[PDB]
Amino acid sequence: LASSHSDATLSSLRNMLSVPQGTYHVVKALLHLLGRPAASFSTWKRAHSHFSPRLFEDMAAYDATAE
Amino acid sequence: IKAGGEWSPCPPPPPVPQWGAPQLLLECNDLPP
Amino acid sequence: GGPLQQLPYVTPEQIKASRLLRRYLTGRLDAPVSAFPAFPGNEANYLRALI
Amino acid sequence: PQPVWEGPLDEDGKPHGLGKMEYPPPKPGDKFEGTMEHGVRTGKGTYTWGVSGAVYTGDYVNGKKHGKGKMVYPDKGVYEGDWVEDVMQGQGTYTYPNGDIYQGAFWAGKRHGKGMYHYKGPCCQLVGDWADGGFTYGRWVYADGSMFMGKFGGAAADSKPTAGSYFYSSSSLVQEGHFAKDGSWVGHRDPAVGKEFSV
Amino acid sequence: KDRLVKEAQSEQAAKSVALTRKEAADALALVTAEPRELLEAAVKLVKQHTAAGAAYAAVPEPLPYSFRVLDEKLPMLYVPNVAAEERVKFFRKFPKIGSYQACGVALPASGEFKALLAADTLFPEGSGQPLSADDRDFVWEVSQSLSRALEAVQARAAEALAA
Repeated sequence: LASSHSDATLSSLRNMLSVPQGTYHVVKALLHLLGRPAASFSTWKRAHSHFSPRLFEDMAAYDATAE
Repeated sequence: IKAGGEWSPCPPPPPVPQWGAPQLLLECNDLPP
Repeated sequence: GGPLQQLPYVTPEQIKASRLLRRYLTGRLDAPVSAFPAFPGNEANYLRALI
Repeated sequence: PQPVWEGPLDEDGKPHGLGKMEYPPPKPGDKFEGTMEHGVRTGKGTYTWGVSGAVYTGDYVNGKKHGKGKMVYPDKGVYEGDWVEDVMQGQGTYTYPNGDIYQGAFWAGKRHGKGMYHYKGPCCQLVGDWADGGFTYGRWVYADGSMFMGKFGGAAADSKPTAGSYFYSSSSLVQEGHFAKDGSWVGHRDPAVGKEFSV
Repeated sequence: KDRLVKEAQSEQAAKSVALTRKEAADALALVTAEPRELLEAAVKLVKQHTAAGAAYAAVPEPLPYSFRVLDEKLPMLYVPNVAAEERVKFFRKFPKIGSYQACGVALPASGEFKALLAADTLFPEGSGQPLSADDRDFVWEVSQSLSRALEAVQARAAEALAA
């Protein structure tokens, strides 16, 4: 259901000049969980690059069984 | 305007030299305990 | 007649710097005298040192 | 007066780990700290000199300064860049006590290569080819845009311009010429309107 | 006749370059895209038409001079000599020689400044000489076009969010 609205969510996220605070927090947490280098989404400016179509595919790919 | 016969454009300030004297170079001491 | 400004005082640095350069006065009192040799002030300070 | 070592010690009395060594004064003595190996130092270390007061916080190889490093000389001049065989070589930056900054290449402990020198008092910059700590060729730029392109004298001539072309942005005039021995500027032709020397 | 013809052709060429520059400046407002892309398109237009050495947009320690735009709510700032000023900030930490200019992006029907277009000529990557009035006018026009484009972007985004 998350990937159902992937295009609309990405479009709405990319058009924002400002920083949506809580949504930025949850996006940063999700980027930590997917094992990103963590030095590339500190500020919202750099966190802009990470989200793209490929983000939603990676969410399904990440193992949910691994400890 | 001063009307003397002497004038010329100013050269740039000389870049200041290094800590080496006209040369001594400081070296880490190498003696074992 | 007309308006009448008062030139500020003159410091030894301005006098020493004035002996190095050679300029035509632009006629207005807010004008950069030179970039090199460096001059500590605008046109008015150069005029005061010349005076 | 054997120097005191504090830290892990290998066999034969050879330091082999992250520790601190203090040396006997002849004015305190020197002091090293950081990784050591078999009696010589290697890896990121910090050596503080006793008499002069210089501090070198940088890499080490075979007991000599090597690789990236940073030093604070007795004078407040701070060097930061590449070292080989405890001599300044390669790319780096140097900050002088006057405040003048230099960015560029070094060779045998002097300015040598392609670099820029920025004076503090006047904002003029010297950009181009340095040799033996002197300026050989390039563009001398004033604080507004007026500049001079040409060949400058070496360290023997104290980096004075010798031949080239002046451009003044206040009037926007360009004149090519040279310098006499007395320092008087001798132009080859009358000044002509032009543009800045953008190589 | 020859002298008159030469003068006329010079005037015609000047008018042609003015027209093409203004035409480019008018096009940026029409573009519909992500905000970062509109900012990138502006930077390219400013660099190509103007003589600016570099153009960069943006979305005790002295206060950076660019903050004057936000604090005094003044739309355009121009520093003919960064050497004279003291609040100018250099990204590479090496003192630079040249001019600088920054005209903010203010949305219409509001006063909030969203972006800032900064074009400068700094040696050695730039001319190092003050910007001519035509270059500054082009930077101002590009920023105004970007302002209209950003207003359109915000309008479309709000409509989509409320849809």
